[PDB]
Amino acid sequence: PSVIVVGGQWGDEGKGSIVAYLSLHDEPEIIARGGVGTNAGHSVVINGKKYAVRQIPTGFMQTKARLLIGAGVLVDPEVFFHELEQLKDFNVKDRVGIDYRCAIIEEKHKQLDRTNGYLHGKIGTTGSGCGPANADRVMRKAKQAKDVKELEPYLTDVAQEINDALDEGSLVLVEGTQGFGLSLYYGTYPYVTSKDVTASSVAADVGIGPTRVDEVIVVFKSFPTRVGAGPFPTEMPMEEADRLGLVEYGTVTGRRRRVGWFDFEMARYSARINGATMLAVTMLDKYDKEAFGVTDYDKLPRKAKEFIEEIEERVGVPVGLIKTGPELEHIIDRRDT
Amino acid sequence: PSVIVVGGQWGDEGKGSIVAYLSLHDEPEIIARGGVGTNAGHSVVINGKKYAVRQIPTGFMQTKARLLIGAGVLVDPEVFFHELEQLKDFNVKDRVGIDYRCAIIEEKHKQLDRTNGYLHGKIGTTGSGCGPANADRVMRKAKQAKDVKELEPYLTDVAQEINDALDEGSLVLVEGTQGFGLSLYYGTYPYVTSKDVTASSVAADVGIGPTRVDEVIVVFKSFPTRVGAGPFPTEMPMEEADRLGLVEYGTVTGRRRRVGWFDFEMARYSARINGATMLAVTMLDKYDKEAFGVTDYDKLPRKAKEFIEEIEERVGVPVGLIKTGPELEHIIDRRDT
Ligand SMILES: Nc1nc2c(ncn2[C@@H]2O[C@H](COP(=O)(O)OP(=O)(O)OP(=O)(O)O)[C@@H](O)[C@H]2O)c(=O)[nH]1
Ligand SMILES: Nc1nc2c(ncn2[C@@H]2O[C@H](COP(=O)(O)OP(=O)(O)OP(=O)(O)O)[C@@H](O)[C@H]2O)c(=O)[nH]1
Ligand SMILES: O=c1[nH]cnc2c1ncn2[C@@H]1O[C@H](COP(=O)(O)O)[C@@H](O)[C@H]1O
Ligand SMILES: O=c1[nH]cnc2c1ncn2[C@@H]1O[C@H](COP(=O)(O)O)[C@@H](O)[C@H]1O
Ligand SMILES: O=CN(O)CC(=O)O
Ligand SMILES: O=CN(O)CC(=O)O
Ligand SMILES: [Mg+2]
Ligand SMILES: [Mg+2]
Repeated sequence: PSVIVVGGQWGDEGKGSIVAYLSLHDEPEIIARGGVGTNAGHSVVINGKKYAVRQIPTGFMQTKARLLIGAGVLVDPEVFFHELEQLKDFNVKDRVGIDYRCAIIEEKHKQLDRTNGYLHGKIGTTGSGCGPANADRVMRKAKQAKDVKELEPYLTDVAQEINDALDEGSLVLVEGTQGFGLSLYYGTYPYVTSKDVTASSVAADVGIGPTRVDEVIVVFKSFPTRVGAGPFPTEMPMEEADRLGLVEYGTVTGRRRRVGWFDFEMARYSARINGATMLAVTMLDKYDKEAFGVTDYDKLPRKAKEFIEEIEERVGVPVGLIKTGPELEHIIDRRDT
Repeated sequence: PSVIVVGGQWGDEGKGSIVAYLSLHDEPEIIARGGVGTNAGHSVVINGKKYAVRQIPTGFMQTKARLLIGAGVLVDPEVFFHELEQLKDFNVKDRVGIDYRCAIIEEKHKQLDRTNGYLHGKIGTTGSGCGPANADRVMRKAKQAKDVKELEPYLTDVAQEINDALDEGSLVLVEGTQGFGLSLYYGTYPYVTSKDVTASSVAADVGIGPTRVDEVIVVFKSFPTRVGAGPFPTEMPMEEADRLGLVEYGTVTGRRRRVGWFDFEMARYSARINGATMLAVTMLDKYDKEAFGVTDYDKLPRKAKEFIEEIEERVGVPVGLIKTGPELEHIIDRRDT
């Protein structure tokens, strides 16, 4: 089958941790990244050890899953190589593949992203250079992965590989970056990322026609977060975030998250435009601590269950995945309901 | 259901003429149009009168239908108002709706697109300003349709309208621009347009999840064409294009189209990444003159049928629409197979 994982809020909803579980649990042949580039920080906890990737998909754990990066994604050579080293224990380097049509993040781009009054001060961007690079790509002057000789051993056709796999019945897992709220089209412009992030865009990033997409999982966290500036309707004061212990720092910039309550009307909208078939809710332990570690649905505390059900009815999409903690095992899998 | 129409070559495959037929024939409630923007020239012949639109979707013909422009599309106010005027007898002004999140083409964009040595001289672009506009949008500096007061009476939520329609069971027809060969990701970079053009991107442009897309029509012409520079594998000398009477001029720029022989390998690739369910072939009358006007498959000349069948086997997708001339009636509809 086909599964696409996207964010339903402003990113950082726990997409990495979910692609993580699905990789190990469902054993996909191919696990691919779509999204923008390296502006994303996806974290996963593996038996007490927290990892964080930006370029390589969050599934390296699967020593038997081909790891791919779609043509629509930006590639930062420095970051890609650092993560080859950072994940050597998983033999990532032998299982990885960069589409030869990917655009390249150069140091001129990182610079611009890090210095300019508008992207750095006002928006304010990540500094990954993803913004200015796509601008160069739109202007068709940026270079492609084909033109970087240090990347030649890893060059491939991700679009072909993925489609070739789908023909033989193999399972393909696709990872998107950010969340619906950061969509260049449907997000809170101009406080967004440099590209649409919805499931349709992610499919185009890896090279999959919309008809070939079987499942679309949209990830939500119990308390939505925003890094950087921009409107946040259900935003809470920072004093409350502490009290409820909702303090988190960026995985790339290291800046505080801005925390808020679950926006249901936004959730319904985000889920529907994505064409969500299944919802996934994370950090339920942060909504109610008594739900920590729980792996069966009906052993959830009651205050936790009325949250999942309130979501399921005000969004109109079943929740088939509930994460109850940082660890892999901290997950409820209601794929049979 | 849902049908998305996209190009399989380098644009100008007759997408307009096909969205045309489908609008009148199948009577869709909505007829959104994706693509990049106004850089597209879509022509249709209505009972001897040839029309050409850039902003308003082909399908204005259908007076019962709602005409929409997805948020992912660029909007040129001048062109939009000119085409409201160019098409009054169809009363487009009342049935049209622009997504309030569309980015705006300003004259600063147009000038740079027409003058700059790289975009104008090497590529060379259309001059619609779609390139620089998207660059300004990626940089999140562009204006949105909400911010243009002259556009307020036509502002709407295309994503909502389309999805609301798909819930009532209504038919939604979606029009894309260009062709696969001009895709920013998978086309002939840098000789491409400023955005991915495949069906998944087109779906994201209007606000439709990949799971909500029922049918994907990829349009091919008997002899592929290229406007502007860039690689063209099966390109013929211009002497042969006149010899075969294959001379066509740009709908927008009036530039003469480079002509070539049917590229079968590029068609299978283009069709497959698009996730094509159905093929549509136009200008069969240009491949064999004896096929002109034929509206039934049974009566096509032999040389005509071995072309359609050679396509069907070397591309691996059934051809359910065969256009045999400029007029609406000049069509073979094998959608029942
Ligand atoms: N307490 C708790 N933490 C979780 C749970 N699920 C995931 N996390 C952690 O929450 C953190 C936030 O997620 P991110 O690191 O931003 O990963 P992401 O959602 O892929 O981020 P983006 O790529 O920017 O979209 C991660 O470090 C996870 O380890 C959970 O159920 N409970
Ligand atoms: N002779 C003949 N002409 C056709 C046929 N189908 C379409 N045409 C004409 O061919 C021309 C070329 O198409 P375009 O005007 O570029 O429309 P398009 O394919 O939507 O162009 P793009 O928007 O750039 O993708 C149109 O003016 C049509 O009127 C056909 O079957 N036979
Ligand atoms: O993965 C991420 N998680 C949360 N926000 C992000 C992430 N990546 C980019 N953003 C936001 O997107 C905007 C611009 O980022 P950029 O253009 O990708 O560099 C800023 O508001 C960032 O905070
Ligand atoms: O609709 C069209 N038909 C054929 N080629 C197009 C069309 N629109 C843009 N192009 C091509 O796309 C390139 C750049 O156009 P732009 O989208 O205006 O920047 C040039 O090669 C153009 O000829
Ligand atoms: O995931 C990325 N962030 O949360 C922003 C940052 O790294 O600062
Ligand atoms: O369809 C548009 N073109 O063929 C380019 C032009 O109009 O010049
Ligand atoms: Mg993150
Ligand atoms: Mg055209």
